[PDB]
Amino acid sequence: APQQINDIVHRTITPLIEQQKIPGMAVAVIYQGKPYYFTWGYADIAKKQPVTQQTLFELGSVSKTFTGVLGGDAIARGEIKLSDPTTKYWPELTAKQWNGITLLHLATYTAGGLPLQVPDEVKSSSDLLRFYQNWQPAWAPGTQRLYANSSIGLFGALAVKPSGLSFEQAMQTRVFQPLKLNHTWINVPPAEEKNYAWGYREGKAVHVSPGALDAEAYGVKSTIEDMARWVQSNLKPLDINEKTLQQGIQLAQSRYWQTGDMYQGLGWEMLDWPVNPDSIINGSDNKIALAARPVKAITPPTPAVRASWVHKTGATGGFGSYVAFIPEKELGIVMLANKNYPNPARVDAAWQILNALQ
Ligand SMILES: *[B]([O])([O])C1=[C][C]=C(/[C]=[C]/C([O])=O)[C]=[C]1
Repeated sequence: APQQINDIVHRTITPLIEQQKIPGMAVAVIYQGKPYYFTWGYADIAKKQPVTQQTLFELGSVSKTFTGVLGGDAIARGEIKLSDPTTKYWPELTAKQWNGITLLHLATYTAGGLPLQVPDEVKSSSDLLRFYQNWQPAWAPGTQRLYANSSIGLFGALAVKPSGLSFEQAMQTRVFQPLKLNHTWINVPPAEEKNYAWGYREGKAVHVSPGALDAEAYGVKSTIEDMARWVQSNLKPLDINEKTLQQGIQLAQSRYWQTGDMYQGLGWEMLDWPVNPDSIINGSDNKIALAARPVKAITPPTPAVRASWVHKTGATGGFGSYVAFIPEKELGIVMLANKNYPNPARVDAAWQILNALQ
C-alpha cells in the first residue's frame, strides 16, 4: 500500500490497540476505489490463531446496514412501500397503538419508543406477536428517535414477507451473492468455524448468543475483505449491475429524519461533509446515540448526498466494529475488532485516518 496510507493507518491504530487493549484487529481503507488491508493480533488468544484477512468478526449492529439495503431492495422491487402501515404485512397485529405506525417508522426507530432490546423471554413466533401487541408507545409515531433492535429488526422481518423467502435466504440471494460477499454469514457454517474469531469480554472468550430478530438486527459475521467490498458497493452503487439492489443501496442512504446534525437513513446514519469530528465523535458515544431524541421529518426524503460521511457503529458483547465512508471522495474505512471498546475512540481513529487523505 502507498506509504502515506500505511503510515497514517499504523500511526493511528497502533496506539488505539494498546490503549484499548484490543486482542485482535483488522482494518481496511478504500482509497480511490481500491482496498488496502491491515491486521493485528489474535483471532483466538488460547489457540494462538492470528487475525488475517479471512478472519470472521461479529459485525454487531453494522448488520443493520445490510438490513437497510435488503429492505431498500424490496422497495425497489415493489414488494413493500415505506409508507405502508405495519399491519399490511402482519394483520395479526391488531392492538390499536399500531394504527399509523408505518414500515418507515420501524426502519428508522421512530415508531414511538420500541425498546432497544427484544426481551430474552421472547423466543418464538407467538412470543414476538405478543410482545408487539402488548407494547405501549410513549410517543406518537414519527416524533422521536430511539435506536432500537426491536424497531429495525421487525422492519427487516416484515420486509422480506412478500418475497416468500426467509430473511437469511433473501439476504444471501439478494445482497451477499450479487455483491460476491462469499464469506459473510448470518449463520457461520462448520467449514468456516476455523476463521471465526472469538470475541473478548472481561478477558473471557465469547460469541453472540441467539435471540429474537438477531439476524435482522445484529447477527452478521464477515471478513475484512467482504466488508471492504461492502463499503465499495455503498460508495459507488451505480456499479452494481442488479437494478433493484442498486436502487436499494441508494434508498438506504436517503435522509428521512434529522436529529441534531445527524440524518437517519435505512440502517446507515449520515452527516454532511465536511463534518466536525467532535460532532461525529461525541455524537457516537452511547449517551447520545442511544438516547431519546425528537426528529424533524425530511419531507420528502433527500436522495443520497455524495458529500456525506456515512457510517455505523456495531457491537456485540465481544466485538466492536465500525464502518465510515465519504462517497464524494471515494474514501472509506472498515474497523473490526474482537473486543467491544468505546465508540468515540473508533470514530476518532477513523476520522484521523480519512481526514488525512482529503
Ligand atoms: B448494536 O451493536 O448497536 C446493538 C447490538 C445488540 C444489542 C442488544 C442485544 C441484546 O439483546 O442484549 C444492542 C445494540
